[PDB]
Amino acid sequence: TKTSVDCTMYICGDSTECSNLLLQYGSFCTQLNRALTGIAVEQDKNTQ
Amino acid sequence: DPLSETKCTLKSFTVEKGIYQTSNFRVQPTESIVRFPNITNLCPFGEV
Amino acid sequence: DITPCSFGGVSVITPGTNTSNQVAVLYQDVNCTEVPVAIHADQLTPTW
Ligand SMILES: *[C@@H]1O[C@H](CO)[C@@H](O)[C@H](O)[C@H]1NC(C)=O
Ligand SMILES: *[C@@H]1O[C@H](CO)[C@@H](O)[C@H](O)[C@H]1NC(C)=O
Ligand SMILES: *[C@@H]1O[C@H](CO)[C@@H](O)[C@H](O)[C@H]1NC(C)=O
Repeated sequence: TKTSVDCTMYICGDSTECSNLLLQYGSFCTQLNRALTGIAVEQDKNTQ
Repeated sequence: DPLSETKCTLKSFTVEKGIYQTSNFRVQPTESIVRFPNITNLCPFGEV
Repeated sequence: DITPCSFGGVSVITPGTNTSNQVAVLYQDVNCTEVPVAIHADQLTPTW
């Protein structure tokens, strides 16, 4: 199964103030997105 | 516009053919609602 | 009952910048009638 994760919703959610200082941790979510995108693309290459 | 958001994510001024995942979207709230009990009185805590 | 406001990821379909600048926008897991009714400006304009 191919899954995607929204970092902002999972960590903070509907708290607006939480999201603001979450950016101070850097580009952590960007790495997570790229890793999951790589997994999802490979799943279609397997079936091919 | 959507094209420019792709450039910023890719950190480049040119975009190769394909499909890219840029951001997430959320439905903004309509307004605010406060529901509180309807009893109304004065609390006798000043007597303490 | 409580149901969270609709959300999801946003993806942009584009050919090469050399070929053209036209793009297409895909709202992942969003029913087309549930897209916010943006007349002029009412969302955060994520990939308008
Ligand atoms: C509060 O709501 C109840 C309904 O459960 C009603 O009987 C009562 O009259 C209300 N009182 C006020 C002050 O609104
Ligand atoms: C208690 O008395 C003082 C004056 O001595 C008054 O300012 C204060 O409001 C009183 N507290 C009450 C009525 O809860
Ligand atoms: C999408 O549009 C509306 C929203 O509920 C509904 O009437 C329709 O059946 C929906 N269709 C699908 C496939 O979600």
